[PDB]
Amino acid sequence: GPVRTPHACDFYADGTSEAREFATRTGPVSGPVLELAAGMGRLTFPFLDLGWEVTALELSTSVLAAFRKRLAEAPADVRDRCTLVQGDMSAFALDKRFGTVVISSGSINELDEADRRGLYASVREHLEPGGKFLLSLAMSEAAESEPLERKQELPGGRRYVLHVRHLPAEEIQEITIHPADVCTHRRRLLAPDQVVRELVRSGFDVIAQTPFASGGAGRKDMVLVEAVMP
Amino acid sequence: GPVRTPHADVLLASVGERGVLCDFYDEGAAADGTSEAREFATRTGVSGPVLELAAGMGRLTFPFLDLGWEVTALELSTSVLAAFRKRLAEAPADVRDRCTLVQGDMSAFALDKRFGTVVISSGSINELDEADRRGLYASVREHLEPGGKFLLSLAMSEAAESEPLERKQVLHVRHLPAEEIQEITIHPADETTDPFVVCTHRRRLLAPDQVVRELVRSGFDVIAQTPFASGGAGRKDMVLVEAVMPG
Ligand SMILES: Nc1ncnc2c1ncn2[C@@H]1O[C@H](C[C@@H](N)CC[C@H](N)C(=O)O)[C@@H](O)[C@H]1O
Ligand SMILES: Nc1ncnc2c1ncn2[C@@H]1O[C@H](C[C@@H](N)CC[C@H](N)C(=O)O)[C@@H](O)[C@H]1O
Repeated sequence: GPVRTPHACDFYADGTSEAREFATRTGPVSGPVLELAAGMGRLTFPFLDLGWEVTALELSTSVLAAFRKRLAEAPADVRDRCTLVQGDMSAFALDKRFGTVVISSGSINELDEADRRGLYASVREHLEPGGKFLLSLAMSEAAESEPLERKQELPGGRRYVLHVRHLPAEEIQEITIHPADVCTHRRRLLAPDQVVRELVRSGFDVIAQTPFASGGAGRKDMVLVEAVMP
Repeated sequence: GPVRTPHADVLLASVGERGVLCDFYDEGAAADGTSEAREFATRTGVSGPVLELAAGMGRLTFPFLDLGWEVTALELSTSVLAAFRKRLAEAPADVRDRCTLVQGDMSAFALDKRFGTVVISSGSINELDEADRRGLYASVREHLEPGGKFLLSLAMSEAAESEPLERKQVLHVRHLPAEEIQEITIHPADETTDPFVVCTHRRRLLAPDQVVRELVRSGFDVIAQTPFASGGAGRKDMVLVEAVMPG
């Protein structure tokens, strides 16, 4: 069913800039790239334009058909560089390994906690040694802000100072679309720091976290996370 | 080892050698909830047996027992149950006999008994990840009698207390708090002391409204949510949630 918000029928771009941010933090890419939950190629087409060879993994049959149709419209050199694969980013086996594994924010926020461990484990099995796992992650106002530290003085007779902070971990992005004269959606919104803690917990060293602007200009509303297997 | 907080980092540099970094839940030279217990009592008003989940060493249980309540207290840790059993042995035989102690996992438990009231505290539900909480909710449903209540206390952070900020554009967007990490750093008000022990800890801190969404999704009707102060006065730092099975 639909979500009845406080101000309420449910609600259900260009990846050139986001794609380039990925290309900056990989450097030179010897070998094919695995993109997880590729959708209809919002990022995959920009990746192919960088000359990459991409294996694009997507769960939906319907979304795959849209992707395949788009590929048929592309020049032969583009299409020839894209291998489409039906699969589940939280649990896949292609038997092959890759120098680079890529996932966008819209995709990782699709997975709950247990499914994310599925994802992390699967990526470990598909990275060649010295391989790079790259993630973009949306960063909310709360996730970017320094947490407000609270102080309290407390006795017993021995006096103590208690400091408390609250670190962002997960929010819900709630939407209400409106004819200005009733559409609705709640989605998960992980703090990049949360995903990074999860990455470390699951085996990775996180070597860089670079904020960037998704649309290539203005406020930096995303983070590129580079993770590697030690 | 322990969580090395930003404030801990700078203290330990500034203290040189007197300084030791510890987690709050270990070597601890550093419990009363008669007021939280009263919030529960105030929102029950009782027919029969009460199930208390993750009862710990009875910080709420003993207060409940003092009200005439028959309490089943469920706890996972055997050492904690041992310490509960000791306290319960030093208690008047009227208190001692209205208390049943059971070892169990509040995420997947099963008793040969149903209850008019089931209670859990914030400290406790935040013990559980998302999957385990679903296990909790399902298990609780199975232990409620017709018309029985599930009562939860939930700590409420500043971000959880605020009305989420909107950005009108018409497009209404809100970011609702779901889960935070509560991070503490505790040290003596002095600086000498010796040893200078800095105590840190990180725990899960769910938004009361997130738990409410989760309860509703699990098949409960949430029929009230009441903010209250855990120290009977000051900022209301806690919410009392009441849930029932729709009949
Ligand atoms: N478990 C899963 N495995 C693989 N793909 C998934 C899974 N769950 C959801 N998806 C897909 O993840 C995608 C998420 C979308 N936001 C599209 C992302 C796409 N990279 C884009 O930029 O538009 C959808 O295309 C879903 O069909
Ligand atoms: N899965 C579980 N089932 C039952 N008890 C648990 C579980 N996980 C943790 N605990 C206990 O939950 C308690 C949490 C504590 N904050 C104590 C709660 C107690 N009501 C008090 O106010 O002191 C500890 O006693 C843990 O041993």
